[PDB]
Amino acid sequence: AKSKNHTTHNQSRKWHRNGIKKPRSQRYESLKGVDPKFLRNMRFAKKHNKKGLKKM
Amino acid sequence: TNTKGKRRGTRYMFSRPFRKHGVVPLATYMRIYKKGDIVDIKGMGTVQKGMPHKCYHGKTGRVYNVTQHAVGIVVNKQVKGKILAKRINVRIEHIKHSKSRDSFLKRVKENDQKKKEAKEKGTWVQLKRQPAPPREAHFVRTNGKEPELLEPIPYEFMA
Amino acid sequence: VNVPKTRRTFCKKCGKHQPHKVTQYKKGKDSLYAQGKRRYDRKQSGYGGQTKPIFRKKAKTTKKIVLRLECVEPNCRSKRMLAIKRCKHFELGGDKKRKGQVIQ
Amino acid sequence: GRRPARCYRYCKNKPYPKSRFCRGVPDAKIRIFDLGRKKAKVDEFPLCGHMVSDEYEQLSSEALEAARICANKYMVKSCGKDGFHIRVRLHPFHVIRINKMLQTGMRGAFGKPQGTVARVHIGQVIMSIRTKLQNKEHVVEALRRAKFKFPGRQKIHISKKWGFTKFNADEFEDMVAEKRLIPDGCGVKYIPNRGPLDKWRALHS
RNA sequence: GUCUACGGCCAUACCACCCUGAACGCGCCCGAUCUCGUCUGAUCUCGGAAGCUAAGCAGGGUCGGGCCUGGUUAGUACUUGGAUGGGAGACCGCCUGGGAAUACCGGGUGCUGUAGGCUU
RNA sequence: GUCUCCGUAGUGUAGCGGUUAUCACGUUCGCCUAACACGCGAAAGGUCCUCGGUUCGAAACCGGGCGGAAACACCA
RNA sequence: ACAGUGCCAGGUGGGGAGUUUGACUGGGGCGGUACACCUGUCAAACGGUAACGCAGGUGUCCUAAGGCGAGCUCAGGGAGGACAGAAACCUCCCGUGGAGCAGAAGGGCAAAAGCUCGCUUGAUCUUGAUUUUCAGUACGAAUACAGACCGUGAAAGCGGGGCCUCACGAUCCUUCUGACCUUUUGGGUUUUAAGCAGGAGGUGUCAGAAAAGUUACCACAGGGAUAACUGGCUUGUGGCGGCCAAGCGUUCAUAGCGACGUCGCUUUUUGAUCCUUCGAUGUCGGCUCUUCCUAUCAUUGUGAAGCAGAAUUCACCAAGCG
RNA sequence: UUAAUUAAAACAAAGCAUCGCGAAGGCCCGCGGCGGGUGUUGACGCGAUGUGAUUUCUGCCCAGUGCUCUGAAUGUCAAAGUGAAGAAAUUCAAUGAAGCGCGGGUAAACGGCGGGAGUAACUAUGACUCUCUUAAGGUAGCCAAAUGCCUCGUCAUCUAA
RNA sequence: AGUAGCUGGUUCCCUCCAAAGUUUCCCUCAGGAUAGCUGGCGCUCUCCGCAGUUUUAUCCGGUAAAGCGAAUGAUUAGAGGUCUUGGGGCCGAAACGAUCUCAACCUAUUCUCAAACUUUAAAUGGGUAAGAAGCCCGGCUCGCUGGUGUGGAGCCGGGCGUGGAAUGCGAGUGCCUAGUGGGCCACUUUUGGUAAGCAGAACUGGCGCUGCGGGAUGAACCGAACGCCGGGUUAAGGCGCC
Ligand SMILES: [Mg+2]
Ligand SMILES: [Mg+2]
Ligand SMILES: [Mg+2]
Ligand SMILES: [Mg+2]
Ligand SMILES: [Mg+2]
Ligand SMILES: [Mg+2]
Ligand SMILES: [Mg+2]
Ligand SMILES: [Mg+2]
Ligand SMILES: [Mg+2]
Ligand SMILES: [Mg+2]
Ligand SMILES: [Mg+2]
Ligand SMILES: [Mg+2]
Ligand SMILES: [Mg+2]
Ligand SMILES: [Mg+2]
Ligand SMILES: [Mg+2]
Ligand SMILES: [Mg+2]
Ligand SMILES: [Mg+2]
Ligand SMILES: [Mg+2]
Ligand SMILES: [Mg+2]
Ligand SMILES: [Mg+2]
Ligand SMILES: [Mg+2]
Ligand SMILES: [Mg+2]
Ligand SMILES: [Mg+2]
Ligand SMILES: [Mg+2]
Ligand SMILES: [Mg+2]
Ligand SMILES: [Mg+2]
Ligand SMILES: [Mg+2]
Ligand SMILES: [Mg+2]
Ligand SMILES: [Mg+2]
Ligand SMILES: [Mg+2]
Ligand SMILES: [Mg+2]
Ligand SMILES: [Mg+2]
Ligand SMILES: [Mg+2]
Ligand SMILES: [Mg+2]
Ligand SMILES: [Mg+2]
Ligand SMILES: [Mg+2]
Ligand SMILES: [Mg+2]
Ligand SMILES: [Mg+2]
Ligand SMILES: [Mg+2]
Ligand SMILES: [Mg+2]
Ligand SMILES: [Mg+2]
Ligand SMILES: [Mg+2]
Ligand SMILES: [Mg+2]
Ligand SMILES: [Mg+2]
Ligand SMILES: [Mg+2]
Ligand SMILES: [Mg+2]
Ligand SMILES: [Zn+2]
Repeated sequence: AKSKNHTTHNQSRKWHRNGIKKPRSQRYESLKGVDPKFLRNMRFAKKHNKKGLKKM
Repeated sequence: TNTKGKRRGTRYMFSRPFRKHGVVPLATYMRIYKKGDIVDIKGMGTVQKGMPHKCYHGKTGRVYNVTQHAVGIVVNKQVKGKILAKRINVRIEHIKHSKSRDSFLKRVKENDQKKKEAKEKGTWVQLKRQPAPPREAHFVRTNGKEPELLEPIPYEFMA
Repeated sequence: VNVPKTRRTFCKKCGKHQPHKVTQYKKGKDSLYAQGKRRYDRKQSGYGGQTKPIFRKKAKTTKKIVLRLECVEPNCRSKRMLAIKRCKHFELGGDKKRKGQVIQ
Repeated sequence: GRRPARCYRYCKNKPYPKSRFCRGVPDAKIRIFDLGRKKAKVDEFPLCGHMVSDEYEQLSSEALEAARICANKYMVKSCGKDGFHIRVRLHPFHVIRINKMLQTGMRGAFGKPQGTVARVHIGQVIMSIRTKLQNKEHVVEALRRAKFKFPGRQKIHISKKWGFTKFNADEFEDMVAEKRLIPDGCGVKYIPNRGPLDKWRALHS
């Protein structure tokens, strides 16, 4: 026999039982997906930071 | 059912405004976008490269990556009962600096100035905003003029 | 679809762009001693009838054309397979198009 | 031949014109919208009555054709074949479909064009008659008789505009004298205090 | 007052017609040896400096079209939320808030950045 | 009603995207015969059903109409 | 020395064996494909959103219709010029795109994304990230980069296919390409074979079984999720009845009728739907028997006629009796 | 003849007509053999079909599907065998049983057996003609037949109907 | 003891929490897997964070309405021009000569329209921001960028608490997990259909799972949600008699 096809009825009621939570936020966000050429230099910058340790 | 086409339903969304077609003004390419910038995404049909998907049209996100032509934007997207932080690569024709924070950055400097100034005068000045309060008592002068009497007008069939 | 019989493209052995001869790729004839064909022969022997599916419901009407490229560099002569999209008609080095000509 | 007009009385569907998507629509019953002395100048017929719809409904092109005949015949009998000008003010653009049964049933039920109707709003004029002032009673009777060809409720209203123009009759005469209005056949053109001053020279010479 | 080069916004800058343009500019303009390109030195490229604001260009004008911006349209049309409101219905009124668009009427007609000129 | 298919000189009919629109009968002219018929030599004649479209070019290819002809319409 | 027999091999083989004989679906079948995709609309101004909803397209096409650069400007119109005419080619003028951009549509595009030339193969090699569908899986398609090699241009740059939104395919197997590659079992050489990475051969029921019927001789498990009676909602169709009044009726709209229109009622027609019943409500018609309705054919009492009489027609109270 | 819903028009039948076979055979059984049935048989026989007494007749079609007949003349064609290459596995080649293809026969084998237009001195028909057309284009008969939808066909008879 | 995605059954009490009929994939449509919805076990903190809400800023949109003397498409009526074309005429020796006359054309008007039209353009709505993960200073690293000690990013040290709108509220996080995956109804919006107690969607709320007062009666209407009681008062509804 034929049956119902589609509905979103009752769906926003379900979504809100445990809340529509926003994504979690951390002060440090991962560098995944940033420009590879830019990231290569940022690692070189971090690597030699200890050179200027005495001046600081 | 509907199709899963990428640009379905964008007949008006991506079209150019009335009598605003043709060349893209070059100040669109001179804007400087840094990491951490808030930008409003607005797809533009004139440029078909780096187009944001329709769901990201009219949303505002944060820039996390800058390439030669595009930026990476972390923009929230609600899918059923969850909100995902989505990372999209959009060409800089389809974004614009958001003014949503400028009112805030204006207030901080005004706040930081007033906070500093009031401190060296030994006074307290309000820094937090407030909702508009109820109007306070005042006098309304008649000026020796009786208020104009108003009456409802008779019905008229102006058919 | 009409493809030239030569193209200067990247050669992986040389590591640089080189002229290549272009031909069509043809499936080779099956070996009787490929493990899959050997296993098939053993499973098909004796009784039981057919032991593997035989595909009937063909739907595609064309194939993807695979170009066989060969580096003309005498010392390299490397080869590579390059597939292009589906087409009902394919030829190599056919007559090039002309514009503003009378169509007799 | 057609279903009774109760089956299509109400504006239940979005407007469905005869277009490149709706093809095969039969011609409407009403093809003439103006009869009588159409050529009378603006000044010969100052009086104008209306038949105004009091309902939001669909009027079939057959009812518009019938009413036009009913209203026109009376005017010819009581005012002469040249004492009036009638204008039907509704055009049957909305197409009505039929799902013709004898059997699939409701499978593939989208119907074929059956006819055309005019969608009329509350307070919208259905048809208008302009004539001389002394024929006021003959206009009202002509429109009263034409109310019986329509479903729903209509109101006969004698307009305060001059003829078929948009300008009030109590000031139309002055506006023509001052040359703010220029007779242009059945109607009048409005002359603003704008544009090239050579137009003003032409009118005033 | 203003122009030239390069611009930003992209008609308040456009379109049509008319008037006026000092100086410097920008031009029209005069040639084809060279560079360069054409059926054609018209265009493009190159070498110039007799003439002219005729034109482009700039400024101004038009009860000008457009465009920009107000008024009216109008607290109208539409609309969020409410009722055991009306009405056979179609639909409508009221309560609580938001609130348009023509026609019609008025006003305006580029601003401005960098650099370099002219203008006692 | 669903499905399939067809419209070309007066008649019946071919047309393998560029034809001087095929074939036969028919019609007109001239010979032959005293005359008809048969026979021989010539000629004319297609709204390629209609509208629209792609195509360098549509009778043909693709959609919509206008006529027409087949095949189905079963279990109660 | 063949018949024949034993064992292999090819053919034949519904005589016999086993098995299959899609799905959606206003019942099923027939018909379609709403089964994998794409455009506009529905869709209620974020996105999403259904029906065998509406209007359409898809399984291709392209050595250029890809890439770069330059130069040009299109549809249409006006006015002129031998043959030349509605339409050939030449010239000037207007021209915001009314053209073209392979195709469906929508968007986009004017010293260009179109047209014409010159040179070319960024439609090449390579690792990750991201987007779309989404479960935030796969595929497909697409977006930013990064590393090589290149093309083009004076250069800035642009280009890793087609201006954008579609144009497509797992595992197993086979086939090709790649390495001074690994393994090929006690060691060594060599053929072979298997591995590793990337293409192709295909599943269109398109996340991908290998598949014809008939049963009225039929079977089982179920189904009122689902058809064939009644009943229920609805009333298009059927039936019956009004309203307006152009006409008919010699005359005269309405004695009696009545077009074009329009408003209803009924459930004694047929439909539409699938709510009840498939651990069964006995399926047509007649016969017989009772009862009820009135939308009245007759009869009682009446009103009106184009009611002289007779006959007839229209209407009223009216279902007692036929 | 369907025991227990069908007694019949169904089945059988004589008659008729086909088909195989001369015994190392036809047809059939059987896991098996110097096996078995027909067969204690021999073509006036046995085996396999169709039709269905008598009477009269049994038309055309071999294109289709079957069946059947001819075959080195001869395309495809397995194993084995032969030849060559190689270290061998292996690869290649030549050769070519039946069967299929190729060609005949056959319908009392399964089956099949058209369409359009014009035309006779009133009208109607249209013997006649032109044309497209298949392997034949339904012949002798017979019919609203147990076979005709339209259909309760049309005419006549049978009835008051 | 064949298999059964199918029918039937499935045994004590109280207490606490409490669904789904929806997404995607499946020879998937009476069934599964999958996400969602539930329960249980906790644990990490607390006595800043968050929110089915508004406020203030800031973006997004093309529906309702409107418009068509604005583009596309459809559509009615006249009016003025008219040789730039035609039909009727009409005087001729006849031509663009004359004469009219009706159409096509052009110019200003005019009636009426659009789900697959649009210059305009709401309400309701969708993002974002409203601080210490901030702000402001000084320095250091870089193979990235580069006229420039330029830019950009990172890192180190230092100073600033009026914790920078309202209101409310303790939060975060992890494992394991059942049933469900036939729904149906109403206000409003809405597709097909003559319509249907018909079929199909959006939003919210219901019934399903739920009693109770009222609507005589009734899954869904109106009021209101439930431990066992006494008193008071009410809602929606009522007050001739029952
Ligand atoms: Mg379901
Ligand atoms: Mg074997
Ligand atoms: Mg509707
Ligand atoms: Mg001067
Ligand atoms: Mg010159
Ligand atoms: Mg001048
Ligand atoms: Mg103006
Ligand atoms: Mg200026
Ligand atoms: Mg067999
Ligand atoms: Mg079998
Ligand atoms: Mg099925
Ligand atoms: Mg919405
Ligand atoms: Mg260019
Ligand atoms: Mg690169
Ligand atoms: Mg291109
Ligand atoms: Mg497998
Ligand atoms: Mg060994
Ligand atoms: Mg049977
Ligand atoms: Mg049967
Ligand atoms: Mg029934
Ligand atoms: Mg009826
Ligand atoms: Mg009369
Ligand atoms: Mg049911
Ligand atoms: Mg139902
Ligand atoms: Mg029972
Ligand atoms: Mg009973
Ligand atoms: Mg009665
Ligand atoms: Mg018996
Ligand atoms: Mg018996
Ligand atoms: Mg026989
Ligand atoms: Mg034969
Ligand atoms: Mg026969
Ligand atoms: Mg016969
Ligand atoms: Mg058992
Ligand atoms: Mg099942
Ligand atoms: Mg499958
Ligand atoms: Mg069940
Ligand atoms: Mg929309
Ligand atoms: Mg509207
Ligand atoms: Mg429903
Ligand atoms: Mg339940
Ligand atoms: Mg609950
Ligand atoms: Mg309850
Ligand atoms: Mg009640
Ligand atoms: Mg109490
Ligand atoms: Mg009571
Ligand atoms: Zn090489």
